Amino acid sequence: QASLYTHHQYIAGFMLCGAFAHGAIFFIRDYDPVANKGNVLARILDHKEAIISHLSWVSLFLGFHTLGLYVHND
Amino acid sequence: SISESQIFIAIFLALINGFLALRLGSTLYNS
Amino acid sequence: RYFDLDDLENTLGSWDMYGQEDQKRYPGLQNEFFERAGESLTRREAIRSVLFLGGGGALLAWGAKGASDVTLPITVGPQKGGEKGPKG
Amino acid sequence: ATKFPKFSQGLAQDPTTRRIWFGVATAHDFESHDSITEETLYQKIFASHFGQLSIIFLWTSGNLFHVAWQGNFEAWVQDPLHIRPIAHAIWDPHFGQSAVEAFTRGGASGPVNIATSGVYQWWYTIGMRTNQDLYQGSVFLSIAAG
Amino acid sequence: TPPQLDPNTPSPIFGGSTGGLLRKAQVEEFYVITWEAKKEQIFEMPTGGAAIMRKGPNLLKLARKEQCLALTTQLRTKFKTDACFYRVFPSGEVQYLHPKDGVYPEKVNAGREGANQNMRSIGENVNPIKVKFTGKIGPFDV
Amino acid sequence: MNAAYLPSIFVPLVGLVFPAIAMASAFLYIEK
Amino acid sequence: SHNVKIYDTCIGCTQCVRACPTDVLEMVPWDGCKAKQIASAPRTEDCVGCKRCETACPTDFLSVRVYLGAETTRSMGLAY
Amino acid sequence: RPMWYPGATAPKHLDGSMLGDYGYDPLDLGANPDSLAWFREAELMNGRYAMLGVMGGAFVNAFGLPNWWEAGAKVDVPISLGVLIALELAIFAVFEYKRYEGFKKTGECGVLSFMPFDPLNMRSEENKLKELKNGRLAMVASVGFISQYLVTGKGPVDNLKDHIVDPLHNNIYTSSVGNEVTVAIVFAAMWPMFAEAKKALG
Amino acid sequence: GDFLVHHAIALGLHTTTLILVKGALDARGSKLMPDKKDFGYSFPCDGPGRGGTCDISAWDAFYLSVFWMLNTIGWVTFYWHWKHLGIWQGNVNQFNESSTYLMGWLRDYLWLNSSQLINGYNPFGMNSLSVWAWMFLFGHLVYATGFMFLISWRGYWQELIETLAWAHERTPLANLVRWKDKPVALSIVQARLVGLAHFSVGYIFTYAAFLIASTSGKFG
Amino acid sequence: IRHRDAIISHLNWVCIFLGFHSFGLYIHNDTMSALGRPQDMFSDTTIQLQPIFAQWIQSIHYAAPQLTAPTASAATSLTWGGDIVSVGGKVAMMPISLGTSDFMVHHIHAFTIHVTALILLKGVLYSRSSRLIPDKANLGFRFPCDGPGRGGTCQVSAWDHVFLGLFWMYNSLSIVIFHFSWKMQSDVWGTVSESGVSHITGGNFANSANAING
Amino acid sequence: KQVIQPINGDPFIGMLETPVTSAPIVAGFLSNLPAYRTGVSPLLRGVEIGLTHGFLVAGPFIKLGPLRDAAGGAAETAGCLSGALLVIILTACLTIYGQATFEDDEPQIGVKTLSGRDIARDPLQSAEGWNEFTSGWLVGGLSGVAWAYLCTQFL
Ligand SMILES: CCCCCCCCCCCCCCCCCC(=O)OC[C@H](CO[C@@H]1O[C@H](CO[C@H]2O[C@H](CO)[C@H](O)[C@H](O)[C@H]2O)[C@H](O)[C@H](O)[C@H]1O)OC(=O)CCCCCCCCCCCCCCCCC
Ligand code: CLA
Ligand code: CLA
Ligand code: CLA
Ligand code: CLA
Ligand code: CLA
Ligand code: CLA
Ligand SMILES: CC1=CCCC(C)(C)[C@H]1/C=C/C(C)=C/C=C/C(C)=C/C=C/C=C(C)/C=C/C=C(C)/C=C/C1=C(C)CCCC1(C)C
Ligand SMILES: CC1=C(C/C=C(\C)CCC[C@H](C)CCC[C@H](C)CCCC(C)C)C(=O)c2ccccc2C1=O
Ligand code: SF4
Ligand code: SF4
Ligand code: SF4
Repeated sequence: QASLYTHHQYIAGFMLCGAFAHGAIFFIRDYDPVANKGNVLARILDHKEAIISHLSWVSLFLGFHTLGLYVHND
Repeated sequence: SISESQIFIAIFLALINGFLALRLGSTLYNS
Repeated sequence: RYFDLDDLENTLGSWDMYGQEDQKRYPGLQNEFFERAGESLTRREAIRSVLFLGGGGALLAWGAKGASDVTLPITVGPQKGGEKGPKG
Repeated sequence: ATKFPKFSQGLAQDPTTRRIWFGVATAHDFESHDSITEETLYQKIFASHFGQLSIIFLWTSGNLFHVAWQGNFEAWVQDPLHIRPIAHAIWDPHFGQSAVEAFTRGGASGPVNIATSGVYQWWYTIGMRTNQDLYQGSVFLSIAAG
Repeated sequence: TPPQLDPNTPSPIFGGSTGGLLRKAQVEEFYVITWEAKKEQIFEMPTGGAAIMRKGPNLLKLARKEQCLALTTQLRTKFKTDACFYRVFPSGEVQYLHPKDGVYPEKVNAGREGANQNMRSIGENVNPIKVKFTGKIGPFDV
Repeated sequence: MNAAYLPSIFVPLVGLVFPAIAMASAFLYIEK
Repeated sequence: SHNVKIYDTCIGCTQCVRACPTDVLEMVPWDGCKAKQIASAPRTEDCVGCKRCETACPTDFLSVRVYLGAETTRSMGLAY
Repeated sequence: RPMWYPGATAPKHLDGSMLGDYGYDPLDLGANPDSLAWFREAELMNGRYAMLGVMGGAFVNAFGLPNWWEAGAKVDVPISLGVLIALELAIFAVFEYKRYEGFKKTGECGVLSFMPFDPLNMRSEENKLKELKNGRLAMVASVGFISQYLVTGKGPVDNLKDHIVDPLHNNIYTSSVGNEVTVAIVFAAMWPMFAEAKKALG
Repeated sequence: GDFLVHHAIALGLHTTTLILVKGALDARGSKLMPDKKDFGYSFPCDGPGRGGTCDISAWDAFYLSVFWMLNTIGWVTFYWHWKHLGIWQGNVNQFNESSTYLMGWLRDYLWLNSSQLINGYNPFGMNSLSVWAWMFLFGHLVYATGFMFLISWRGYWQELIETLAWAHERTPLANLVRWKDKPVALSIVQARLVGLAHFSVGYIFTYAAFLIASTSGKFG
Repeated sequence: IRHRDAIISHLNWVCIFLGFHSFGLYIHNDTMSALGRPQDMFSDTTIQLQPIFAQWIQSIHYAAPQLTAPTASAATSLTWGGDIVSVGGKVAMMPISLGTSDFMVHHIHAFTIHVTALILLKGVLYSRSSRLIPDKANLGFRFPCDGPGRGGTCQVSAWDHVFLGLFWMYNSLSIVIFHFSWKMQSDVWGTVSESGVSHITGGNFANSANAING
Repeated sequence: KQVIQPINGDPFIGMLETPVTSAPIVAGFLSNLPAYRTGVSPLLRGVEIGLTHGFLVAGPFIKLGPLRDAAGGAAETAGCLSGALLVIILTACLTIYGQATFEDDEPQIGVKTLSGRDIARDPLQSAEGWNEFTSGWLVGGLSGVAWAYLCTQFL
């Protein structure tokens, strides 16, 4: 079981990190802002920071507090 | 317990799967 | 001042250092036997491949054939008793 | 283009070894080559899937065939709990008398790898119970991939 | 007017160093510098070590156009002499590099017809779709 | 297993010979 | 060979042309500029890629943008 | 141009120029990266020395029965080790030195102009295919005599009679590699079509 | 202990997305360099101007995700393993007691498991885990090699090859034998790619050996 | 500055030399162990590699307070061929014997000390200008890359060779210690047991650590 | 005086002469070797060069090989056979280096002597001159290991 459960977690990790890479290669090349004007893809690029900034809050919240508790418990 | 005879049959059968790749890989690279 | 631009051979210092002039310093007694022993294999792809195809076959041959194997799982190998784990 | 990276002339002409390194890693990118039309880009892809799809089957026929040949099955089928499933044998020209013996753990004669892959049960819970079944099955995937 | 040939101008006094020509020069191009001097003094050599420039027109052989303008920026900004250099390669013919117009590029002249210009601001470039599978080096070509 | 002499024949061929040929031929193709 | 291309935004400060260690950029006279001067790149051959140009541009967003292409004997700057 | 019936196309490398050519070059070895007709002699010397090979092992089963595989074993002749091989070493090389070093210099017809060995040369060079053709055939049986011992072990003729006695039950297809050959026969039936589909479907 | 871990797991999922969601949205452009649409996809940098751009591209953004991917998966596969170990060994008290503070992870899960693995190559003899005892070392040495590519950047090595291509060139008996393709310190992006390969190949083989040979040594 | 390409080149060869010889001999010892053939691994029972000279040095100094040091009570220190000394049931200092495992380590000390000289010397000689960057001085002591061009100049400066030297310093000295600390516990420290003089680790070094195994 | 100078005049060439470069002894010695001479056939070098490198390479195998214990002298042949492989391997390497660097059509790229004189370029450059050397290396390379064996079981 161990040799399996780890296999499908790692092999699931790489695949998502590739899902986003080709997500970038999309935006870097074959995305067209003209035909997409006002679409749902263009609305996201319209607010980049909100998505970027809030992931930066959640990742810090879990950052300080999760580590902050392990250190306190230590 | 597998009969020694069957073994070479399989290895020869997988030998053909070696040429069909070589024939593919050529035609694909030759494009 | 150096120049002699008419020769770009001497401007590059490219001069062969330790190459000598002297012609063959080797004896004819042993010459005529080797000089005809080297050209038996002169050729590009029909000889080098003999070394790959025919030459490397002693790994194949004496790897399987001759019983000089030392502690090889090939031949001598397991002869002692096999290890069993705790559970099974 | 003559030289190695046949698909791009910017690499095709390089005096250095970077021609070599990128030549390998720029291969599978089909949107960038000399001239890749929309049609012939889909071509190599859909051909390549036949490559991946055939490579997988052989890889499976190997697992089946080895367990059928170098591994124990029947002996495991009888005592699934108290005996270890075996994978391909250990062939190294490099061993002492000890390490050979110490790796012969199993039912077989030679040194072998107790198989932690897990594929070995999914055959039995689908159920087979002969090394013949495994070989019979390991031929199809060889054929089918062909 | 601008171009010149290669007369005999001696070489500055130097005692040898591992910086210098290599087996490029055999099969590949190499450069040549010619400047003049008034007093004799020492100058940094870009290939390493120091060298004594003569009292008059000098000639060097370097391995790179890169190394070459390092020495012009040297003598132009420090000893305040002009320099001009060449491209020499084994087939026997020499080219005149550096102010081909006869004037340093830093200062304006007339007759220069410049290449590689774009009449659009950067934001006005094409986005990579509009060159797709037709192909160009990049959105800046189109 | 009854085939036992095979590994001694293949493994050297596939661990050395093939990597010897595929080392040579793949090289000669880097420069033409 | 690297690509280097120049844009309307030039002030003609020459500060690029002073930077190039291979002396690629060369100032071509022009009209619409305040100083009536525009750079230009006759040699894309010898652009090594230093992008000492792009550092020197006083312009907000650059008047020169070097686009790295493939790399030859010169554009690798080899002494070998 | 019977040419082993692949269908139409043979590679250009084998057009039917050299004698015996059916235009069969699977591996592109019949090309000329160095030469080809060197293979012809290499075939021919193999072929020549092969076709005469059977004769030794053939008739010995029919007469006194020290058959070829057991033949070189039991004799009284060889005298104290090296004399057995050492005599046979020289005489081949000395004349082969001539023909080998000579006829890759003295011209590419291996002992055809026959200056070392003068035949009656009545028929001479036209039918020369037939020689090459009659030996190539004996070449293939020579392989069989191996498997005749390996698979069966009986003499070539002691195998013949068994095939004569029981024609149905003496086949390879029963014994041993029979399971293996019957597959190589099947995969050899489609063989001409794959080779043909290059041309037709392409 | 179950509680505190699921937040680390939850942490790892965000900072992995945060990187990747950034590389996608800034692939088009950002305030620093708003040319990246037309400058390519994977490129080393815009040069040391206007603040010294580095890793400015969207490949270098992805590049950084892997390092977090290997944590948030490492945390999982750890947290899965040592909750189960206690359960396979018949005790729930090794985890939920010592799982809270970070020392038990090191002191209990790592310290006990390592005892069986390192005895494989033991100079007293070969255990049946000597297979994994070696590889567990092969796992580090690759991981440790991976830092040479990630840390040391190119310009140092390019000046070193210069000295060697000078020595081989002017040394005797090697004058005669020369290279067709002039050797050069491999490209910026090429190293990071090579670097992250070693990092992962080493990151996997250690935990692949530790996991297998801990449960093969004890058998739960 | 003028022949610098010779200095750096040779030093660069000395490191690669010691790289395989100093370090690689552990990999042999690591592998030959795991293959179950202890007859091979360099060790005391197996192939003898002993520090002849170092051993031979300790011979003189324990023979020194005879003739080369006529006026003395005894030798300078006890690490030479002297005898053990005790206080509070502890070993003050006993002698130290140099075996094969002691041999193999010093060459790793040598390996690191050379490699970390390569990096600093290269920083000095190429600080001014290197063959690839002729102006380098005018870019200052401390600067990032010059270009992305030329395959990239990343980290070419002479501040950046000190950046790199600190990881080899760190590495060099760190193992200098692990040599010390566990040689000294093995072959010196511990309580005086009277009989046996049992050490802290029980005197396992030359047998214990040959390969990276132990 | 000053012992050390740049090579033969020009200071701006990469190397510079030193006692191990231009001397009475070192100029002669490195030139005496069956390497740099321009006056001997390349076939004759390989049968010289390769002849030596077989003998000295046998030693490590026939002494410190995997199997260093045999009562039939098999410890010695086990090294001879394997030392005969680096004979067979390097022949593949040698010949490979020929089909790469040297084109059958391109002439000899060697340079001309030390001083003023242009003397005929190295007879070994192109594949012809090179391949004659390679087979020559193979001819000698077999001998070196052979005589190494004969010197093991005799002498
Ligand atoms: C799977 C392997 C097979 C099985 C294992 C076999 C052993 C592996 C042996 C290694 C063999 C390959 C070695 C590759 C090294 C070279 C990498 C390189 O310099 O490659 C770098 C290239 C360089 O980038 C390309 O560089 C190109 C260079 O330009 C060239 O291309 C231009 C585009 O047309 C023009 O042609 C121009 O002329 C020419 O210069 C362009 O810039 C392209 O846009 C740009 O993409 O980058 C790329 O494209 C990036 C593509 C790689 C992306 C994948 C990275 C994933 C990281 C691995 C994940 C960790 C895995 C660990 C696994 C552990 C578990 C076991
Ligand atoms: C089915 C899935 C799939 C497919 C079809 C593609 C297809 C593609 N990807 Mg992609 N990718 C995927 C999954 C996939 N990817 C995943 C899962 C990831 C995350 C890891 C990525 C990350 C990724 C990046 C970052 C990039 C691509 C790129 C590309 C394009 C070119 C690929 C290339 O040049 O490779 C050529 C072949 C190679 C480079 C082989 C290199 C070998 C690698 C480094 C692995 C080496 C480690 C090895 C396994 C270790 C062996 C261990 C052993 C020794 C013990 C192509 C369209 C590139 C692209 O389009 O750029 C424009 C690009 O930059 N992809
Ligand atoms: C154990 C090592 C480690 C740690 C702690 C971090 C921590 C962080 N990384 Mg990071 N990273 C690492 C390794 C690490 N990384 C590696 C190896 C890589 C690969 C290159 C990356 C790549 C990477 C990227 C690409 C990104 C991050 C991001 C983040 C942040 C995520 C939010 C978070 O968890 O905040 C938790 C913060 C902490 C736990 C900091 C603890 C410090 C304490 C609380 C304060 C100081 C203590 C004390 C007072 C100091 C006294 C000093 C003395 C002088 C008085 C965070 C700062 C992301 C980010 O920007 O998030 C916004 C992001 O984009 N990192
Ligand atoms: C000196 C050290 C050493 C060496 C040389 C070997 C050598 C070998 N071991 Mg081994 N082993 C060692 C130490 C060593 N072992 C130790 C210390 C242990 C622990 C006790 C083991 C335990 C062990 C086991 C348990 C097994 C082996 C096996 C093998 C064999 C695998 C060969 C093979 O299939 O190649 C193929 C190798 C690979 C596919 C992996 C390498 C990946 C390549 C290098 C990447 C290149 C990819 C890229 C596309 C380039 C293409 C290359 C081109 C030429 C085609 C080989 C004989 C196996 C065996 O005998 O049967 C298979 C086996 O099962 N070994
Ligand atoms: C990809 C699947 C796969 C893998 C990883 C292996 C792995 C292994 N096989 Mg193997 N094998 C496979 C499929 C596979 N097998 C199949 C389908 C057959 C039926 C013919 C065999 C028959 C076979 C035999 C008879 C023997 C092995 C042996 C071995 C071991 C040593 C390597 C060797 O000699 O291979 C050699 C294998 C072959 C020559 C068969 C062809 C290669 C198969 C089809 C895999 C090809 C996939 C690969 C990606 C092709 C790329 C090649 C090149 C482009 C890089 C090793 C554990 C040896 C062993 O167990 O000794 C310990 C051994 O004696 N194999
Ligand atoms: C599948 C891969 C593979 C295989 C089969 C082998 C096999 C072997 N290795 Mg080896 N090795 C490998 C990978 C492999 N190695 C790798 C990857 C490494 C580096 C990590 C090493 C490093 C290594 C060392 C350092 C040594 C070996 C040795 C040996 C030999 C074992 C000791 C013995 O009995 O020699 C006894 C051998 C004989 C009695 C005769 C062998 C000679 C054969 C029959 C002739 C071969 C003909 C052919 C021309 C060889 C060239 C091949 C090429 C031209 C195609 C054996 C031949 C030992 C050795 O070679 O010493 C002898 C040894 O010291 N190996
Ligand atoms: C464990 C990680 C690791 C390793 C192995 C190395 C290795 C090396 N570094 Mg280093 N480096 C590292 C981390 C590492 N580094 C890190 C983290 C940094 C950041 C600061 C640096 C910074 C750094 C600098 C700044 C310098 C080095 C240098 C060197 C080289 C010294 C010469 C030498 O020892 O070669 C000998 C090789 C070894 C010791 C490796 C052992 C492998 C065995 C013995 C050989 C394998 C046998 C065979 C080939 C197996 C393969 C067969 C297979 C293909 C089938 C060497 C390649 C220096 C250098 O190159 O100049 C000399 C140098 O200047 N590195
Ligand atoms: C960045 C990028 C480039 C350009 C285009 C592209 C779309 C590729 C874009 C996006 C890339 C990627 C990979 C985006 C998203 C990835 C991920 C993490 C997707 C995962 C989504 C998870 C989802 C829905 C889960 C939904 C809810 C579920 C299961 C639970 C349902 C249920 C509950 C909770 C209780 C049980 C019963 C019931 C009702 C079924
Ligand atoms: C060590 C190092 C080098 C030098 C490394 C080089 C030149 C690699 C060459 C080493 C040998 C010659 C090859 C290594 C052997 C591999 C097994 C080859 C793999 C072959 C497959 C890819 C086919 C760099 O060029 C570099 C560049 C940028 C950042 C960091 C570094 C860096 O750390
Ligand atoms: S490019 Fe930037 S710097 Fe060069 S002139 Fe135009 S504005 Fe002044
Ligand atoms: S980058 Fe190209 S253009 Fe910009 S300065 Fe360096 S060389 Fe001149
Ligand atoms: S490292 Fe690469 S990116 Fe960072 S500055 Fe130097 S060049 Fe630009």
